[PDB]
Amino acid sequence: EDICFIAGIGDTNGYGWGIAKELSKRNVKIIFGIWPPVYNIFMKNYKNGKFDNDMIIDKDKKMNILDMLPFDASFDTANDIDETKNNKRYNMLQNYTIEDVANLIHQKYGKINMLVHSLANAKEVQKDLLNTSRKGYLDALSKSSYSLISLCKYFVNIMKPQSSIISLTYHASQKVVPGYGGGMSSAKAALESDTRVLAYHLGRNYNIRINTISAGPLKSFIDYAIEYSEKYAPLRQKLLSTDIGSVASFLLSRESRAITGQTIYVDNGLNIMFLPD
Amino acid sequence: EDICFIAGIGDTNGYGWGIAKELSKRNVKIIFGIWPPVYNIFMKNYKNGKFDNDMIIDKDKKMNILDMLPFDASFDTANDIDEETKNNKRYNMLQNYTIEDVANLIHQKYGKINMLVHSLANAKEVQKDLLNTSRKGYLDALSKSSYSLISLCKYFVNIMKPQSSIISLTYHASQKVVPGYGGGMSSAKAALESDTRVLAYHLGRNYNIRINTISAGPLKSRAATAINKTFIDYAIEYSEKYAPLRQKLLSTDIGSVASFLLSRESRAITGQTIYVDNGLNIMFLPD
Ligand SMILES: NC(=O)c1ccc[n+]([C@@H]2O[C@H](COP(=O)([O-])OP(=O)(O)OC[C@H]3O[C@@H](n4cnc5c(N)ncnc54)[C@H](O)[C@@H]3O)[C@@H](O)[C@H]2O)c1
Ligand SMILES: NC(=O)c1ccc[n+]([C@@H]2O[C@H](COP(=O)([O-])OP(=O)(O)OC[C@H]3O[C@@H](n4cnc5c(N)ncnc54)[C@H](O)[C@@H]3O)[C@@H](O)[C@H]2O)c1
Ligand SMILES: O=c1oc2cc(O)ccc2cc1Oc1ccc(Cl)cc1O
Ligand SMILES: O=c1oc2cc(O)ccc2cc1Oc1ccc(Cl)cc1O
Repeated sequence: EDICFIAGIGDTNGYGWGIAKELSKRNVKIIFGIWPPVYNIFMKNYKNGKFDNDMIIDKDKKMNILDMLPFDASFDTANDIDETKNNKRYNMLQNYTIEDVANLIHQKYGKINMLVHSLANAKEVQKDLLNTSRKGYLDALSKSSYSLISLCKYFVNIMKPQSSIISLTYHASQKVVPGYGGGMSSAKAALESDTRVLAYHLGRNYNIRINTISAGPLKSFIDYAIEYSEKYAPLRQKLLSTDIGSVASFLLSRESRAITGQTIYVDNGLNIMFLPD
Repeated sequence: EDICFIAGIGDTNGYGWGIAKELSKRNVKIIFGIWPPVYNIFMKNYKNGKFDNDMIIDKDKKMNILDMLPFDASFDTANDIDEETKNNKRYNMLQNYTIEDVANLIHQKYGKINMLVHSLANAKEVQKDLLNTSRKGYLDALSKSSYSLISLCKYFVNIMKPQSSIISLTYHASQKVVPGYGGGMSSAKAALESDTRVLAYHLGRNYNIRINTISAGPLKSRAATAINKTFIDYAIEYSEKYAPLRQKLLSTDIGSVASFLLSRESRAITGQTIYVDNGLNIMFLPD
């Protein structure tokens, strides 16, 4: 049976949740990686039932969450944590680096076969690119782009061949979105290019596929993008996290065995438009 | 329960058959639109059980085919059919094979459908390089391989439900140079990819219908064999050697992607060119 690790979830309002919901329809067991400083809050809400309605799949089943672990996309191995290890919101948690999480999952449940990268972080997102600092820019690339490579590097060892990996990206990488600042656009451009390069390496070496989903806006600026999307997209339906979810589910399955290295647009077709009318 | 019209089947060796086969797996009802030059041959083969192995899905399941209809994408309506064709040895016994007539016929027999597959192409002069292609040959390719999609849409949107879905097939020669892909096929695929976007806007806004195109890798179909002056064997060997995924590309690999795009699982994807080619398109330098 199938296990998917979803790295980067903090609530039920984002892409990771909708991806988890849809995979659950196929009886995929889900492991969530949750950013350590929001990990306890998430567990609290979880235990207090807050996510119960959100976990309902259909008349018969709820989401099968196999586990929830603290996961920090900033840290490749235990050797990379600087005071931080003993910071307020870190010191009651352990084994949350990328390598530690891979070891932990493998120790508890063996090999997995689906991997979802769903994280993005830029401390200076509100600053436009031209006014972004080196530190802010590199922090964005580290958390939002390198973390994909590191994820792949450490998880391939614990995946079955014919496994499949996806990440999330955004069209600001390819066309100008004023407001998507702080190097997030740069991060997405690097993420999309790396998906190809990773596709070559993982494909030839391991028979593992990797693709990325370029999603439309979901409020998880965003008010403008959502308004503009809903007014001008070819399809005028509301974009749902589960719309991204079902596409992810397909890319993560053997149904898409011949697709790799692609950026797939799931955005009601908004990306095809030039001139709004 | 879903009905799909697949335009462009001649045998079991192409993408149309693989798409049919994968749609059947999902209990979609499939109607074949078959070019009249090959229609009788196909039916005879079918009726003599020659396709029986080919219809085997798995150890317990076989394809089920709702209907098989003569179909020629050159002709929009009956008034477009030239006398010579109308009286030709392979067409003269056939009827309701224009784009408009086949749409009417399907509607009359089965009601509204919800899935449409364009899986055809033609170019008289494919063996010539573009620079040496005649005006007539170039326009033949565009008419048959590209405009046909537009017209299929115009007539079928009236026999389709909202939230229905349309796909066609294209090839990466539209975007990057593949020298042997001549006669304006490259041009035709470029137009088809652009038209897919323009059509997605119109169909999405006015009808809530989606359209996408699948850019497939090489497959040794009858029509791919037509290309050599061999072209497809080179294409296939090259793909199997240099693609990220080094496995044989099957028609059913395209078929399960088509099935996904045609289903409501892809409701937020439209206007897109989706590559199903083991990743070959992402390569610059073949190691
Ligand atoms: N929401 C949109 O409008 C939009 C559009 C296109 C693409 N995307 C992409 O979708 C993905 C998910 O975003 P979302 O909108 O679902 O938000 P989300 O909250 O559901 O998920 C993103 C998660 O990343 C987590 N995170 C941040 N730093 C981390 C770290 N270093 N280690 C581990 N986790 C960390 C955050 O806690 C956050 O929960 C992102 O990659 C984003 O770029 C979003
Ligand atoms: N085989 C490949 O390597 C390749 C690669 C990428 C894309 N494609 C595309 O896939 C689609 C199917 O091609 P294939 O390779 O499966 O070849 P094919 O022989 O299976 O399909 C061509 C079919 O279209 C039919 N046809 C041709 N002209 C027609 C017309 N005037 N009206 C009605 N039917 C007509 C032919 O009878 C034939 O059955 C085409 O659009 C092609 O360009 C093929
Ligand atoms: O999850 C996010 O987390 C973030 C964290 C940050 O600090 C800055 C931006 C993001 C963006 C994030 O997602 C986005 C939301 C909306 C759009 Cl249109 C695109 C996105 O990439
Ligand atoms: O369907 C076709 O129909 C044709 C009809 C013609 O008259 C000439 C070429 C084709 C090619 C056709 O399909 C292809 C086959 C192989 C590749 Cl790599 C690309 C293709 O588009």
